Amino acid sequence: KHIVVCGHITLESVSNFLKDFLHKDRDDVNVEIVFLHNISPNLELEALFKRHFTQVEFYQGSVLNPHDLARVKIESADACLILANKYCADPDAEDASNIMRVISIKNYHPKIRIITQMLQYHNKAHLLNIPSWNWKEGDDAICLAELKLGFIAQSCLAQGLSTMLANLFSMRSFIKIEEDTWQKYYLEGVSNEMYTEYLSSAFVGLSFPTVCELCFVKLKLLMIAIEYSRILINPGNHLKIQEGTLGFFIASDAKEVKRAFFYCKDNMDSNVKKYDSTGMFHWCAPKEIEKVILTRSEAAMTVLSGHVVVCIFGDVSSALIGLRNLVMPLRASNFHYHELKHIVFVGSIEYLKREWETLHNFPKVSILPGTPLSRADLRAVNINLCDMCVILSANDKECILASLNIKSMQFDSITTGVNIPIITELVNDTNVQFLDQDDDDDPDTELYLTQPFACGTAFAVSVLDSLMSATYFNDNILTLIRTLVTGGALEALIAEENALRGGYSTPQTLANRDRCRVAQLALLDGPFADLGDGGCYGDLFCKALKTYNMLCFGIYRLRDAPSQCTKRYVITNPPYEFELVPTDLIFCLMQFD
Ligand SMILES: [Ca+2]
Repeated sequence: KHIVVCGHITLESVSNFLKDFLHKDRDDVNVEIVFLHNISPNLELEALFKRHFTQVEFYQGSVLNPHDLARVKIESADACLILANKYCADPDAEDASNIMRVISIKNYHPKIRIITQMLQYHNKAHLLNIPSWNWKEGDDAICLAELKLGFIAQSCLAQGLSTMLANLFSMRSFIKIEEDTWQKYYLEGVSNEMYTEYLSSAFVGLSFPTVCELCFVKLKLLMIAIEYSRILINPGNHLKIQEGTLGFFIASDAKEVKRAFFYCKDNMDSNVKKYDSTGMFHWCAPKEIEKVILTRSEAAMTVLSGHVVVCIFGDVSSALIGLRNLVMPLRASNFHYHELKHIVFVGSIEYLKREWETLHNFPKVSILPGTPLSRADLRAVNINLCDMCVILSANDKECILASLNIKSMQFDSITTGVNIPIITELVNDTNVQFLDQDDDDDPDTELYLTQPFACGTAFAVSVLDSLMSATYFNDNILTLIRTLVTGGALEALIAEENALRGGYSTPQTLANRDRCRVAQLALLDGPFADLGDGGCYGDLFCKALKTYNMLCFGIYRLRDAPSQCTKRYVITNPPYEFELVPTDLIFCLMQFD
């Protein structure tokens, strides 16, 4: 029993893959992980892998030559996994080559299961032309851009979200930290993973919320979503559990998840296109780029707050990031218009000009041609008043620099820029060291343990690698992440035209507005103030979905809870009796209105 892992095979990705797969593979005694890449062995730096692991085989060939597919025994492989060169300078060419891989592989034996990565969402669509590619029967494409920027978009609604998600499918061994440090409660959250299990018969006919409560109280399971088909994240009262309903769970061990299966005892306003045809996203007629370009002085004249500043490094030759993947989720029809966060891009207009083709259908987007390094540009766009600052590079030193330059900026009674929401996307793990000064840097302490990561202040693509194995073991985890992260899913129409098309709001489209959204919640003013002082997370949770159909799934705590530092870290799915603090913020899914 074996899987073939081909594509971009690097000591760096091999050892990373093997780490992922063997933490999650319950019975790793059977499986052979068979690697296949054209580059010559590296028999020295490679037989140490044949050493540390007994279930590994390397081969010389390439997936395109049918004889190699034979001498690797693809016909009998459980699945074949294609790894992409995440950092390749011509993504479209890299994506094409893996599609070619798929084709060759399916031509040989059209029933093998293929998991692959794609760089760009527009390339993902082409796999649908391959007659033997079947999403339904478990072929998967992990799209790097849609998920990278989806993670980041959600984090603008709830900081830290990106890293909370990442730890639910990165598979690691608890460190057993005993001191009463922030690291301690953080590592507790990390131990949680995401599982999927059918619901006991005893539940059928009950409402999602009642059942959710039972899982929480009786079973100590966090149930976040439901499927019969399309996934429903945290639906409301009107939604009953029928038979053969699949449940989505966060919990620290697979054993506890099983319990859930074994339970006993006005005229004109109608004429404005405000949405895409499915009523799933806010839409607007294609504004021409000029209507949206700002000058430093214009931007200065307007005050902005609660907005998203997206700093971008790149020029005409840069490969397109595919920014629609960032702005689309932030334009989901389940936000109220007034509520949408304005997005301001700061970067080369020559670059941005290119992205604009796919962005011209989203409201409240504007571009200030400038540089994330210019303090004046950053002052004009009111960086200190913003809701989140996203720092991205196109195909790290620039980003880090931008990041550092904001923190060391002064405002107004004078305020320092150390406390503004930043998320920087990194290409190299090792240099997260530079993101903040008050942390404890070590060059081989894994990314997920560094302060910046725990705090949702850094994101790397490397994190989406462990998603490879996660989706091998459980197809559904991927489709959940995707559903949550991108807003909703419609995958058919974007596949055709590569553009959201606008429509007139019919009541059935307006129904699609009724979905949950990610949000962060304060315990200062809310109807939960009382619970602030030494209350139970469980008591909160309970009142939350009881009174509001609002599911909570974590805390965002100040690491220092005497200090001025407002850095916060993620605590995923705490137990019932976890003690609240009034300065806490809570990760929740809220119902539409
Ligand atoms: Ca540091």
